[PDB]
Amino acid sequence: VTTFVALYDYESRTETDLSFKKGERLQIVNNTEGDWWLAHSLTTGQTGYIPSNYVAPSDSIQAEEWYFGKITRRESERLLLNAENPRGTFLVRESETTKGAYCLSVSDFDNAKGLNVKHYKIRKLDSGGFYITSRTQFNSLQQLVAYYSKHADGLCHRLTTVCPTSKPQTQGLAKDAWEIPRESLRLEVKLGQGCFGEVWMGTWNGTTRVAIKTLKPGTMSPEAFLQEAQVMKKLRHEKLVQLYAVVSEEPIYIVTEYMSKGSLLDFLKGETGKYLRLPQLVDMAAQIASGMAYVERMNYVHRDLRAANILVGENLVCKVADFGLARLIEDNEYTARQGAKFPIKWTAPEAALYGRFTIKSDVWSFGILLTELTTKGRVPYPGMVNREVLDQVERGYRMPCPPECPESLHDLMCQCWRKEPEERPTFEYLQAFLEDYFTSTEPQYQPGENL
Repeated sequence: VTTFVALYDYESRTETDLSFKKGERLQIVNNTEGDWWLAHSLTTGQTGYIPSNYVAPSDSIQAEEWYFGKITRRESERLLLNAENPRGTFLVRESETTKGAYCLSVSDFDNAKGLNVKHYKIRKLDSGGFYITSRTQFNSLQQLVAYYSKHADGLCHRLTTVCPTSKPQTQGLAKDAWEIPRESLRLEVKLGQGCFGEVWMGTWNGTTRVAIKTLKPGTMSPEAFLQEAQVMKKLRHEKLVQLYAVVSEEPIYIVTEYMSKGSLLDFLKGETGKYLRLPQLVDMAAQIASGMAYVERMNYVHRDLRAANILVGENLVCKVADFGLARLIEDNEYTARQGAKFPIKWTAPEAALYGRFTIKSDVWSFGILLTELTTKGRVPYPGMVNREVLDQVERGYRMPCPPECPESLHDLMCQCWRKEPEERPTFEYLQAFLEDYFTSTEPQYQPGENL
């Protein structure tokens, strides 16, 4: 039995889970896998299931709060660049580029370029210790961090603050929680109404903050939704809003990961969206494409990909919400791709005309989503009423480049809007294109050369 250590506080939610405080030592049977692990507290003698992402093996590198594992350069920068972080906020991660090396990523401020993140490659060969510059070497990553927390000694700045992070979501609300009683949910704040129900911020079991989506009775068969929710449950990706639980009797409640900043559409139209620079909007597009690239790999279909169905969290994290749900709506008009409730302006013609919804009609919708992104949420097809959209699009009309949108992104939109589904790009390509859209000016890693 290896001893694990608690990375964060965890407050009990059920009767069979084990609550514990950060740093508490827990016994887990060695090669355990899964999202919830049976644990015995070495400090309180209490026992129960724990979320496995809340622990790391004692005196492992994973147990250091500044060790962030396989996080990407882009996602480390997102966390480091938060405005509340002082200069010298830092994390350590694996190098995506040199097997066996690490990277020290540090927030910094330069009088010409402003707030920026510097990355230092940490190397370790048998002929020595861990090092950024060969003149100064250490027995451990822990020693390297402690040394540079006292002197920049060649670094842009002294290490000061471990990069802060929110307590991670657990995967599921509890072991074996899925179909839950309505009473376990407390709806607190109504975030809005959609055509077919409402979105709430709430609490499960008095402990856990969740989003709750409620569907008007008559919207969809509870049995059909349960069968589909089995599939959606299995879609797990950092850029997809996780599906936690369901109340399966009408009115159906859908319990999901809470996203603190609301829908992308409102975000873009609101006060924070006023000031977004193009690199920020492109990074948001890249995150959406990454979630849809996962959906594409899993041979799934979203069916209603637009800014209203993207949710925003801290540091402009964007995630795709409500994937696959629109297939189940039992309204005859909407199912015919007609009526006030159907988003014809985001809908590929083969989907509207023939009901052929595929990953490639999601690519089309993504193209339209990009216009919302670059116009601060303006409705697509500025002059047109919904009634005329499909006839114009079928005749080959496409939106011209929005005035605020660069020509290169409009070229991308036009690819998404090719008449033939199999001529449109993949989400794999869309993600890659958007991630490499801007050619950076700085070198990837600071020249450790000599510091």
